Amino acid sequence: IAAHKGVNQAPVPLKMERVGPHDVHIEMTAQITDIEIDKGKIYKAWTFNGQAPGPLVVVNEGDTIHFTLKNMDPVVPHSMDFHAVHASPSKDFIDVMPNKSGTFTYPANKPGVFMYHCGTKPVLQHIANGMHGVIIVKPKNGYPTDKEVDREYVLIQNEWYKYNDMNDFQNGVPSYVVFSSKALKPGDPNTNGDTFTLKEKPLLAKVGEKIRLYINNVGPNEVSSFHVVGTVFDDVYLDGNPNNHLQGMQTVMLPASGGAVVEFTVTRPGTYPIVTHQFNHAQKGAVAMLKVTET
Amino acid sequence: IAAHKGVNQAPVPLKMERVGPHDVHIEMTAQITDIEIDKGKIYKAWTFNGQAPGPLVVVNEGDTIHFTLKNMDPVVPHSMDFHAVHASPSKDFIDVMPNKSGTFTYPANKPGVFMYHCGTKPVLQHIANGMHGVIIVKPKNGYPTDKEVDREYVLIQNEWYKYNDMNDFQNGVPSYVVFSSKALKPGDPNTNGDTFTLKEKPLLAKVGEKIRLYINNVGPNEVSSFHVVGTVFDDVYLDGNPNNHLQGMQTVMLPASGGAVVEFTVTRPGTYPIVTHQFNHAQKGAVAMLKVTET
Amino acid sequence: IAAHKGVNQAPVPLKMERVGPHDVHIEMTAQITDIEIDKGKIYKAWTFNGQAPGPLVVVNEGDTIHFTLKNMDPVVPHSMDFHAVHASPSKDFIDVMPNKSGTFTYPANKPGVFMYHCGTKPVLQHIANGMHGVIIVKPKNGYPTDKEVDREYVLIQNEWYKYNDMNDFQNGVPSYVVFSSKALKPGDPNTNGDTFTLKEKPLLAKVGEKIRLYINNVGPNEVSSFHVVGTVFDDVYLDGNPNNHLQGMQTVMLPASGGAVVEFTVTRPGTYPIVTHQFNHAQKGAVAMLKVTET
Ligand SMILES: [Cu+2]
Ligand SMILES: [Cu+2]
Ligand SMILES: [Cu+2]
Ligand SMILES: [Cu+2]
Ligand SMILES: [Cu+2]
Ligand SMILES: [Cu+2]
Ligand SMILES: [Cu+2]
Ligand SMILES: [Cu+2]
Ligand SMILES: [Cu+2]
Ligand SMILES: [Cu+2]
Ligand SMILES: [Cu+2]
Ligand SMILES: [Cu+2]
Ligand SMILES: [Cu+2]
Ligand SMILES: [Cu+2]
Ligand SMILES: [Cu+2]
Ligand SMILES: [Cu+2]
Ligand SMILES: [Cu+2]
Ligand SMILES: [Cu+2]
Ligand SMILES: [Cu+2]
Ligand SMILES: [Cu+2]
Ligand SMILES: [Cu+2]
Ligand SMILES: [Cu+2]
Ligand SMILES: [Cu+2]
Ligand SMILES: [Cu+2]
Ligand SMILES: [Cu+2]
Ligand SMILES: [Cu+2]
Ligand SMILES: [Cu+2]
Repeated sequence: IAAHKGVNQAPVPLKMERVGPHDVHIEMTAQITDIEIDKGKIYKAWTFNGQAPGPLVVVNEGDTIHFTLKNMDPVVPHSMDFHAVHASPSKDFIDVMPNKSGTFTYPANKPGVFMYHCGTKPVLQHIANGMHGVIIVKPKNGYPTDKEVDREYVLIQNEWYKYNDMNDFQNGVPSYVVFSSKALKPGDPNTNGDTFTLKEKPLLAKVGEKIRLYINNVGPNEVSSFHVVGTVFDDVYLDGNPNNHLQGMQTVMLPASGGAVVEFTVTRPGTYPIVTHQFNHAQKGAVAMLKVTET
Repeated sequence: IAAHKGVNQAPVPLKMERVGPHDVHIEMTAQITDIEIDKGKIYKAWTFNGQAPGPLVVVNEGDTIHFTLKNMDPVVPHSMDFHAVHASPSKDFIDVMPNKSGTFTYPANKPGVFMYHCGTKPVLQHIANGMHGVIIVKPKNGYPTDKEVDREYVLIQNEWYKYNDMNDFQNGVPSYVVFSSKALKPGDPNTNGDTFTLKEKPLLAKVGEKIRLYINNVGPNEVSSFHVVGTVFDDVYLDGNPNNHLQGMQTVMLPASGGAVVEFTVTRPGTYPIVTHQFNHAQKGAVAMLKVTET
Repeated sequence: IAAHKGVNQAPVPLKMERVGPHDVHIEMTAQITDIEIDKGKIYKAWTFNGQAPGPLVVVNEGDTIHFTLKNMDPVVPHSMDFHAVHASPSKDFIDVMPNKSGTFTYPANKPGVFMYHCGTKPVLQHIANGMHGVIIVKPKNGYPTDKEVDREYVLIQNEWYKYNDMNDFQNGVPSYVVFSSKALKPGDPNTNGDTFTLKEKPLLAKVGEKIRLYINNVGPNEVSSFHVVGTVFDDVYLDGNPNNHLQGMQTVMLPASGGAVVEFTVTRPGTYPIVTHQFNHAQKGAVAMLKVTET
């Protein structure tokens, strides 16, 4: 895109604030940002806030979101679709023009680990170019296993294709499949979907801990066979809804846009790979590491 | 196929009648019918009754089906496999020759949303060319959420490939992925698997309604990540069996041949896309619309 | 691989023995063995024990496994990852050099139907070349439906690609997708993943029986839509964990590495195909048969 040549918009922090017991303001950008998706490979991503996947959003069950999108893209319209919410797509997930802002309000009444993404046609193009993310809605009554959890992280799986190539997006295999982590607490890593960062800078944990991962596979196109090497999931909640409770899974199948909360124990010191078990995708980037130490 | 050149057999209505408290007659055709699968694109489909997917069948749990296939195809044998039933495949899902009929009887003792299809080798060829459909078996005791449902429709996802091309069927990506709707009550739409009809003529509903969809992904080859934009599934029953109850799903993964009953609330007026969230497939046709109005 | 030219190591039996109430020794080989994967097609597989998938392992919930791998491969290192166990991957699933042995100990505390495989980088290469299998962990308290089961077998789904071709492994469609069966009791068949053996020599059962299948789809890359023609699954336990209980499924979606215990009744004499319902994969080999007789 001629108006994107040379564009590299610095990442802008997510802006959130609570404005009532059940009401939260969120402000995001749509912006054009170079991201190194594999060593030596820059993708001029279409993004929320200069991250791909975008920044993590966390709300409480029952919160109404008053969402603003500020479109920094000089030429392409963008929009926002939160899978968490009940909304009229043709009124509430509509386009914001270049250099404009739009505000939309809708309720998050369901707990879970939801995808968000740009909803502008062609949606495949906007997703594939980077405009995806996760919103977590915390359940009012928690999860039954909350008390057993020692540590938690968020992981997101995505694919990358040939740059802005719709033929490839629709017909081709992914060039890369990747994990990213988005921070829940200070100190947590916050990374973009790339083939290497979570190998070089593993997630951390201690021996004996029960680890919770909030996970979502945002696609655009593939399903995920999510697995932690050297463990078994003690408990899984599909889509992060507490009622959708499975036990003792080795591998959790996630549809495109599918989420889960998974929990597992790391019993020994060492480094534990985290994969999609579709190993063509793992080979093409989708392996993260978890480094478990006596500390 | 030389004997299919110029063949375009007019659609024939499904014939059903109840013949006892637990016994139902069904008569279908196998026939060769031109269907416009995308604008300007005619596929000379292999079909049940001149529809692809075929006509909807609905029975009650515990019904024995006395099924007749009348094969109108001038040269290819065809057969019928109902996933609802318990049957001997090598006696009961056998071939009917051109210009002949066959009658087979078997019981539907399980509730749910089942695929049916032609079972003639190579099965991939017969499925891919159009010979798939849905049979709904209504549970004797209903679903626990029946009383909350305001309106219902049936949707079916399928793919289309390069015409009668086995190499493509086995090795290629789909050319189109599509939704169709099949009528449960008078007035409901009844459409074929195409890229456009359910965009141009959305399904209808009113503001505030809880909508039930009976869905099946008949393939032949892909899995589906079924999602309604602007809502969350309140309740999902996998395969339509009442016991397989999930809550609060954003997206339901369906295997090839997989079914579900899903229920969701539309809270605001507007048009709500219905997709598979594998967006390469959505781009290639698999988006239907639901138009929600104050009436 | 130059050092694999002309290598065809005769299959070696799995060695197992119990050494305490909760402790079991297992000894396997890594070895290079020609397997006929389709008629006329030899694949010089990388294997455990000269089988691909490898030999079946069955332990009890709560058993600690003291596992030895004897690497017979003249030039490539190999390793073992059991999805059943809790282990440190970087200490316990490490490489064994050519012509060496390694011993690793870890506990199987979760019931189910778990994949095992070689864990040597690149893992895709080692899996794709044949180094996969199943370990069954029997639940201490059984399954609630145990008393209804008349007969049982183990099936495994895998793919085969172009020989040792990483480009194909990562980017190409499978050349074959296959089922194998691994023996639970004397007399049961024990076969390799090929396109034909379970067609020519169907699994056997009697009319009226309830059949349990322990199934795993080891991939490397595809998901499976597992279905038995002419029946419906009465009961399904995802990953073989008794708590993950579904009823009345027509088709069970399995992720890559995903397992299940499925149970179904065969009501009439005849031959019942067993498929993945992704029919491109079925066409490419993944159909087994079950022959049901009055005896
Ligand atoms: Cu309040
Ligand atoms: Cu506000
Ligand atoms: Cu956009
Ligand atoms: Cu979406
Ligand atoms: Cu792919
Ligand atoms: Cu702890
Ligand atoms: Cu593992
Ligand atoms: Cu574990
Ligand atoms: Cu539970
Ligand atoms: Cu009666
Ligand atoms: Cu009759
Ligand atoms: Cu046919
Ligand atoms: Cu079928
Ligand atoms: Cu495909
Ligand atoms: Cu209502
Ligand atoms: Cu949505
Ligand atoms: Cu909803
Ligand atoms: Cu329930
Ligand atoms: Cu004991
Ligand atoms: Cu020992
Ligand atoms: Cu190996
Ligand atoms: Cu594994
Ligand atoms: Cu494939
Ligand atoms: Cu019996
Ligand atoms: Cu069937
Ligand atoms: Cu059955
Ligand atoms: Cu149950």
